[PDB]
Amino acid sequence: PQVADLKAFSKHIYNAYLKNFNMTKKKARSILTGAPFVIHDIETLWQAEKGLVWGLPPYKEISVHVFYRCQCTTVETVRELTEFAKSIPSFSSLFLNDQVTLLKYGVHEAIFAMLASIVNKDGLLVANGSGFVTREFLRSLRKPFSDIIEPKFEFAVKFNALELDDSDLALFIAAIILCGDRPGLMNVPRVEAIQDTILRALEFHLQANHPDAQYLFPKLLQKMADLRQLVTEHAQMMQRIKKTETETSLHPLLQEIYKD
Ligand SMILES: CCCCCCCN(CCc1ccc(O[C@@](C)(CC)C(=O)O)cc1)C(=O)Nc1ccc(F)cc1F
Ligand SMILES: CCCCCCCO[C@@H]1O[C@H](CO)C(O)C(O)C1O
Repeated sequence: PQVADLKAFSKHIYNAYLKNFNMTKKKARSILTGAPFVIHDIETLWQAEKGLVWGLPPYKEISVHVFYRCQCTTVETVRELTEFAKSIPSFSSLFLNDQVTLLKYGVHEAIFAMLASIVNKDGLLVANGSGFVTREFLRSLRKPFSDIIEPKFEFAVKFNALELDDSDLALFIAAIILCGDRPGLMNVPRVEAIQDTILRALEFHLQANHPDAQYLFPKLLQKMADLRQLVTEHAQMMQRIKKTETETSLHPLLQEIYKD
């Protein structure tokens, strides 16, 4: 009945996910278990840069160059998240303006959620798996660039402890985007209703895919809550970069998200 009709709904979201995201956690963990060129310093960064692994703003500095790469990566993940969102029927039913409102306020949360998929205790994949940047190298970046990405690792390791597969993620992400709590959201009841359908689908999907997993569901709800905080602290550091990092330019689409 309920538990039957939702299976469908869940598989459909999983297909949108497989169809749209550049990198699946399956593909990610694989590469991270088994190779990618390791970037742990300037030498290897310049190396990776040239041809080793790899249209950015004019060079300016090491730490900033990385910041720019982060931007390029984020912009690309925002494009996927958008396509993924549109691949969910109920999401497209919404007026174009509300769709943009959900993406505007939910993508970073989604992005940091998925970041966990390509991240292990020591670093993270880059360039479609082609390379691996060390966590220690990021930490060495001149501040404030060295602070921004570190909290994400902390988040990611705990998150990865839940051992979620791509099918769980598709639903988890969907839940994040379809959140009726977003500012200026127009058809709040509609969004809320879709979110609920997603959460119920998620739970049923979890007791199936993770039989013996104790408190998985409510734990995921807390993670959503955490991502909300993670993004908030991220936005704060971002305002500090816009204030003090006068020379560092910001991608237009990213400024639109961070303006209000
Ligand atoms: C050696 C090259 C190093 C490359 C490092 C790239 C690290 N980085 C960006 C994290 C980040 C950093 C800053 C960030 O801040 C900005 C301002 C900039 C994008 C934003 O909030 O939009 C947002 C997000 C990622 O790998 N991101 C990433 C990739 C796939 C995915 F599914 C989810 C992800 F978060
Ligand atoms: C590509 C989908 C994700 C887009 C995220 C960025 C959206 O920015 C917002 O665009 C709205 C509609 O145009 C406004 O009117 C704003 O004021 C604004 O900041």
